[PDB]
Amino acid sequence: VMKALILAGGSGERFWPLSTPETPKQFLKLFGNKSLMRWTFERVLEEMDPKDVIVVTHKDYVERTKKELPELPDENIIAEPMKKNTAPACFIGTKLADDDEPVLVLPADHRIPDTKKFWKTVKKALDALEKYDGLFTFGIVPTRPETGYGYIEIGEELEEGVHKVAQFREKPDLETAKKFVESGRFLWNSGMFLWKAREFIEEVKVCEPSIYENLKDVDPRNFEELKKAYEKVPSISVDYAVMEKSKKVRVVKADFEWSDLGNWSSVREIEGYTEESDEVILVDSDRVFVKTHNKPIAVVGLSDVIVIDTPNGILICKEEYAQKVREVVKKLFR
Amino acid sequence: VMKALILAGGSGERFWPLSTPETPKQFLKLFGNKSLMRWTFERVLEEMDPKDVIVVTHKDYVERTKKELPELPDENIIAEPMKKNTAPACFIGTKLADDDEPVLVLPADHRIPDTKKFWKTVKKALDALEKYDGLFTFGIVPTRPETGYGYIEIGEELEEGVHKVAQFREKPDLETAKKFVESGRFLWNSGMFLWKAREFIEEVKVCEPSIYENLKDVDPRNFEELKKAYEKVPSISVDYAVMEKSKKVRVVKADFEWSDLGNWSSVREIEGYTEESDEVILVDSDRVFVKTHNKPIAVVGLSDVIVIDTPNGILICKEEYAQKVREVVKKLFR
Ligand SMILES: O=P(O)(O)O[C@H]1O[C@H](CO)[C@@H](O)[C@H](O)[C@@H]1O
Ligand SMILES: O=P(O)(O)O[C@H]1O[C@H](CO)[C@@H](O)[C@H](O)[C@@H]1O
Ligand SMILES: [Mg+2]
Ligand SMILES: [Mg+2]
Repeated sequence: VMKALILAGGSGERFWPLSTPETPKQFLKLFGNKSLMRWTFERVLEEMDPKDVIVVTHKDYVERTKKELPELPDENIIAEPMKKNTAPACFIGTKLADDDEPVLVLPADHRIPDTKKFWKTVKKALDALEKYDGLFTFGIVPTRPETGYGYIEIGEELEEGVHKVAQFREKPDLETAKKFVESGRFLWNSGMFLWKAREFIEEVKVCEPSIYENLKDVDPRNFEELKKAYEKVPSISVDYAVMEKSKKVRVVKADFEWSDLGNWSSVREIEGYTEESDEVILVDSDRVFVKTHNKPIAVVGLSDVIVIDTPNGILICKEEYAQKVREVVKKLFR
Repeated sequence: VMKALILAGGSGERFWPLSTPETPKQFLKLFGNKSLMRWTFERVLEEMDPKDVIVVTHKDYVERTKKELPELPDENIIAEPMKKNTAPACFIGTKLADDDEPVLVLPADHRIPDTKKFWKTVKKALDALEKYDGLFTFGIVPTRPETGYGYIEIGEELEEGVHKVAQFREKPDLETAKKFVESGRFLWNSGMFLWKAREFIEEVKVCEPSIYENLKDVDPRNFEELKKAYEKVPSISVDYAVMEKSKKVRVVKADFEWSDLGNWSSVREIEGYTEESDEVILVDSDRVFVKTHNKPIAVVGLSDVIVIDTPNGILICKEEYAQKVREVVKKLFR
């Protein structure tokens, strides 16, 4: 008896020109001709009955979610009145479980190719959840001082493979993040969580009452009642709202390869640089990532660059600047 | 009276992806809505009759030249059976003039916007030719240690702006070029020439017998006789064949703006770098030259780059590597 809560992700802005302007990243078909969301759903269905899966998402994306995920019952798509970030989404989705029921909370727009190792780790977390309670995170070994992740300080070994969390720090500044990675005492928050419904609801009561007092009585399926509640409700992530403040966080180490697919460089990391061919010509150019559309692309005198050609536009991006495609979209659709 | 010889060698590898094998550089409408050659022709027609204009070019470009230059008689286009650079084209075109007729020799693929100052300079050269004899060049004031140009050392002043050439040095290396520009005593060779027909021909006898012996008696309007004769003729520019060796080179200073339009960078130099707009989005990118086709182009974290989008393909080039675009064509040509 478990529920799985799939959270709509944010914008596909950093994947321009593949991405149409406001389209959520979770709909991108970056691999195997299926959306990030679809692969996520299929990973969940490996062990779960679709009736036990909830997608909490903005109302605009409901119809396309139905289409991506025909196996999901319609009643299991909770349409949000507006974008309030993950804490209110978590709350309303979690409220649909029984008090004593675990809820696996998953972003829609990550990539985890080994679905068996994924479930291996989730089963270890479920067993640990039974023994220790608390809010469970899944930690990845950090390879860089990334400033858009949360950092989980590994605390006392509850048992082999499962630790308390000395502290949770969401999106530290660069110099803080450097020191974390350099200490060896931290893992990256993979952005997925596990908790028993009741226990998370009470942590929100304590941690962020503004959400709890307004949603506690709300029927998530009744849009009108949700819309009124959500206006009184603050926009904030679960990480800041709850994780950074809770006294009972636990971490398990991820048994699996993972990515949040932050930008075009994330994609290159997975597929590799592009080789020369009849469509990709490289003269004095190393470490290029090129996606051709309908014609040859030649790159001369430049290394460490991303070139993406689609009917919507062409991006030519110095690798280390891949985050700034956000700014391209700001200028293009203002 | 006077002959004009337009040399149409049909380079264009460096203007990929705009140029093609069938549309070399001289046919590109880079400026205005006319080709480089057409502007050149119109420049010449400001003072001369089409009857007195000769185009020397590879057979493959002949019918397109006729379309480009409809005022030119069909016999004023001399079809070359194969490319052998400027020295033999010079010889065969100059053979069509009478012995003491001046021949004005012009590249088809350069750009000189001020046609009146052009002719001011040419008339000054004709006056000097009539007084002093010899082979005339048109010298441009250098602004950089360009290694692809010939350099003309300024000798004794015969007349205001008319000098004997003390030495002509074709395509010196970077160090030497630097010293020539630093000295203040050298002009760039513009690739244009003026001579009396017989004097030039005789000058090739001494300087490059290989060209004179095999072409002296050949009628350039006999394609079959010309094909034979061309087989034994070296491929060599007039600058290496004759200008570096002759003891009777004169130079006139150019009263006018000129460019050889060597590569895409040369076009930017004329038109300027590209402004941000609805179709050119620039994020942390300075000094970019972008030509769009049908969609927006974004350049992120990159400066001093050239990006050309055409139906035939996309070029992305670091500016200082503009010359190596030719290798793209070589690579697509197997
Ligand atoms: O909402 P965001 O910016 O995508 O961050 C969330 O996901 C990260 C992993 O993708 C985590 O590292 C963060 O802690 C957080 O849970
Ligand atoms: O063969 P190239 O590369 O076109 O060089 C010729 O033209 C140059 C001017 O463009 C001159 O600078 C050279 O001296 C030569 O006349
Ligand atoms: Mg996220
Ligand atoms: Mg030339």
